[PDB]
Amino acid sequence: GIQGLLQFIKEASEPIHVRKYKGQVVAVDTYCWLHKGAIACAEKLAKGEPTDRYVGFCMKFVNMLLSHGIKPILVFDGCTLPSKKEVERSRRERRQANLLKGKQLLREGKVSEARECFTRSINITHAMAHKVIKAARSQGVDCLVAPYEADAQLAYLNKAGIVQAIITEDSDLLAFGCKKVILKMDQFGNGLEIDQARLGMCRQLGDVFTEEKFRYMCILSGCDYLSSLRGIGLAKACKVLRLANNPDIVKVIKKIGHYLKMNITVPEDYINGFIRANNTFLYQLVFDPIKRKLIPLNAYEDDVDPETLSYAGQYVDDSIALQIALGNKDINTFEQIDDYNPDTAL
DNA sequence: CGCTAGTCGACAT
DNA sequence: TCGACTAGCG
Ligand SMILES: [Mn+2]
Ligand SMILES: [Mn+2]
Ligand code: NA
Repeated sequence: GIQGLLQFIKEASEPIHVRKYKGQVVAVDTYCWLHKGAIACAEKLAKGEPTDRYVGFCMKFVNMLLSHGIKPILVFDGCTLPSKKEVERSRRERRQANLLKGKQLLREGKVSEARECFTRSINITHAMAHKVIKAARSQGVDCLVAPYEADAQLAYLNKAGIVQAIITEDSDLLAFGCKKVILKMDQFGNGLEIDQARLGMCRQLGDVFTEEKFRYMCILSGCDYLSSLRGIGLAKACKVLRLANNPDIVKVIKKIGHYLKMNITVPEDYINGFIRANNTFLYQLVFDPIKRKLIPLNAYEDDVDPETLSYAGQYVDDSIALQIALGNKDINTFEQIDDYNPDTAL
């Protein structure tokens, strides 16, 4: 996500407990519980030996929310975004490297250092995620699979009024424009809340509290979609948007050396990547739970051409998008691996 | 001070 | 995977 963003807007945060959302709906970035639950059984998972410790880990987090009168909607990552296939492969190479080197550290004798190797090789698969789906649906807990990144799907559920808060550990939710983000929640509900309107409490943030300017700031500092220019962090990027009274962000990026008084050369392909990064934060395909239709995160503006937004995900038939979101259709093989039906009893 | 890139812990015995 | 945390550099 946006590295250093949580310490950058710490004034907007407030330690809370999940009881303040009793009787309300809260969506969950379930891949954070999946990863932390897999750390306990990272050895068996890396060895291919059967294990299901992570499911019980994810369930007590769900049972904790159900004990406090909260309706959780579990959201899971779906297809890989087209602009991150090279990134996912390079991360897969590191998982295979720490796996092979981890098995060699066991051959050498050290296990305390091999433990740190197997835990960095954890690959949360869709089969592991579907195990949590069947375990949660057996407890009457709703489950949903995002068309692509769960980051965008969560941002839609919060901005549409379906949920009022989002439990996660990732800071991309703030850049996507969420209303209430709950970070660092333990097994007991002790968390740290960040609201969107409460971003004004950050003095160093300046007038970059509006969603459009704040989204531009997160991108210029570097994100999953576009690396930052060397020497451009969160503070200097925030200074650019403060010192720039120009609404056109394109001319501002070209003058990034004028606002900061630095010799910064802006390549021409960086502008295109920025536009691709902004359109991805804005128009990434999510799944409407009510209407059951593929929609962008935000409604298409009259200036953008939706035909040139393939990097934000391509459309499929709504009947296929429904089965993918229900976890019945495999993300890879597109074959029916389940037959869940929510009608016969979001 | 700000930014880069690296280290390291998470879980739970 | 994601963050917190720090030495090193402008
Ligand atoms: Mn993310
Ligand atoms: Mn994510
Ligand atoms: Na940066």
